[PDB]
Amino acid sequence: MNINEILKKLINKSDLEINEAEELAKAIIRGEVPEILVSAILVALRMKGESKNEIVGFARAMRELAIKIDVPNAIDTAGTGGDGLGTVNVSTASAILLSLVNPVAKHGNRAVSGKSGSADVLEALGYNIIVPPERAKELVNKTNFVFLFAQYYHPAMKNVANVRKTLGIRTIFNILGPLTNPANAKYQLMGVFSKDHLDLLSKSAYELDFNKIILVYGEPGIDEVSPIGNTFMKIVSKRGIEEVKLNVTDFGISPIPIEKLIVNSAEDSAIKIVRAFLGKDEHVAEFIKINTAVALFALDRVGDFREGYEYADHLIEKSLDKLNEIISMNGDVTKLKTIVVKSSG
Amino acid sequence: MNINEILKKLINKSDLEINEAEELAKAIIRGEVPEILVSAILVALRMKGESKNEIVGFARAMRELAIKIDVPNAIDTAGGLGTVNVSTASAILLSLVNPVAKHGNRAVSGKSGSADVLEALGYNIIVPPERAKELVNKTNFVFLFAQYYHPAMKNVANVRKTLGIRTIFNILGPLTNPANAKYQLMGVFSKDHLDLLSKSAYELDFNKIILVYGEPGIDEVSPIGNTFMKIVSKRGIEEVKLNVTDFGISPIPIEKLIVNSAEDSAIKIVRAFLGKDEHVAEFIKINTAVALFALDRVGDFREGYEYADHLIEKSLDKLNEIISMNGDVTKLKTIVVKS
Repeated sequence: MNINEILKKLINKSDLEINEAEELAKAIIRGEVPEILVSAILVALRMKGESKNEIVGFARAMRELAIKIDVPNAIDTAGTGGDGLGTVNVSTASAILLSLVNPVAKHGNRAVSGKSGSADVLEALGYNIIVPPERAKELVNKTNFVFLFAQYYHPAMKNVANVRKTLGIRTIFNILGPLTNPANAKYQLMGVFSKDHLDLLSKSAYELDFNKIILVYGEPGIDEVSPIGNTFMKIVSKRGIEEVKLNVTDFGISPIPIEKLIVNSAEDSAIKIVRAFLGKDEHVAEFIKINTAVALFALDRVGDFREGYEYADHLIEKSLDKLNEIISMNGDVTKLKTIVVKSSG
Repeated sequence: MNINEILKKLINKSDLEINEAEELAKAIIRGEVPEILVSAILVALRMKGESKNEIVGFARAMRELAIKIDVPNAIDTAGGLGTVNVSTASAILLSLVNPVAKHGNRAVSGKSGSADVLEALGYNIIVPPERAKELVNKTNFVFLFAQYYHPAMKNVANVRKTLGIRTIFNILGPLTNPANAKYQLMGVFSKDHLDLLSKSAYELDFNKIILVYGEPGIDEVSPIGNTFMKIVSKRGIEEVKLNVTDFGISPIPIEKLIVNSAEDSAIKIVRAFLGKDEHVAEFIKINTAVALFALDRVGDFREGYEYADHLIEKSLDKLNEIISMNGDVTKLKTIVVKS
């Protein structure tokens, strides 16, 4: 493991071996590499185009250094994110419904793009986003939900923060987020921002020891189930990767108006999610439904995508109360109540 | 000028416009860009593959920020198989019939650098810019130690050393002569550079600059076989191929041109001047021949070769006048001693 040799290899557009990539990431995350070289390597990786072995190597390096809690039966709804449309944080809302039927270990962070990270939307809801591992295990047991803040559960990652921020461009670390859940959740709905990443990440995921992880790419170009058109999907399990194409209509809905699903801040996301839970926003509620339906299919709790949607319908009607119990046990309900009062409670 | 927007553009493999690259280069050289971002930018440029505009832009940036003197009428020559540095010797011959503003640095590669050879010869390679033009006026020759005439490059040194790889800055040296010499003979290390650097040179305002790539891989005129060349002027770019045999000579065995020390390179050049090393003398003449064509002092390479033979017979004395005015002639006399 010699950083200069690795950089030369990358400059020459040669893919790294898994062990090679793992060792590289470890050194980087542990802060053993000069910032100048970390920057060069991240830029080189992206321009070469990261490979399956590199994603796998980096993913394992992060997991190895992460703080862990035990909940493999949990499901997560993390997505890679991406520089595109600023849609309402549906993965946070979907996570609330899911907690009604399965333990949820939500892995998230804050965002640079204004305030669009799941951590930001939950904080706006009144959730206390910093949960020490002992209490985290407690919360999931009592409410089937817990938020695992990346900046807290991946402490070594602060060693790459300055470079990542200064760079100001997406790198390999941005697509590894959902692959490094601190609770080691074996079930997951992972959103991706492109058709190629769909292929790259599913093959990477196949070697990452999941029970069932479904990756999706929403059509306009979203890392969520498409509200307007088709959703390209890949269902990976211990037996392979299933290709699945899908349209919003296969849920039983009519194309959802993108304008009604757009937000410009964490609180607007919070307000919209609550409005849907209150039955005041049919479109946002439908967006939550389709995303949750696929998540249920991942849990094998529904044999069909429309059955998932239908079941997700029962769930949303009991979601605000669930959100209320979640926040009260780990957060400030006063805030939640003002947000409720914000979109007419 | 937005650095982040520039980076995103390179990351997407889109070439920059000339003005864009020039402002980017200026900011970097001025040290106004965080090292993390300078590193990112150099790597992105390298992997995308630098374009003509990016070369032009960066070269104009270094020119603007360099310590300058003005001898546009002067000519500069080319410059690691370890072959003797004939571009330095050639610079000496040329100074007999035209002002020479030799731009160079020390080599990393064990003293093959023009600055190393000049030093071993007795020349004081560190020339203050004020004294620079006076030396050219009085002796028709002056060496411009790059490292000192491009002081602002200190602002990219740490990134360059830490990266350890070749970047856009490694091919700009000959396009940044501090004396603004309009005539130049510059070697490239690959045929792909011939095409790109010539198109870049075409827009760098030279009267006449000839780019050469010599077999088996040298940034000079080939002494063993072919030399792929491009002649750039206000009138366009001409493709020209040439074989050492055209100069009317037999291919020189490269083994007889390889040196492994600055002093050894100095000794071989002097022996050539003294008529004691015909193979080296030949290597010097064929290079001097193309430069002579660049100045339009001859109308053909053979003529340039024949002309160069007259010049070499007078180069030891010329070297002595040059050094006596800037350097130590006792060291030159030490080197002369048969050797």
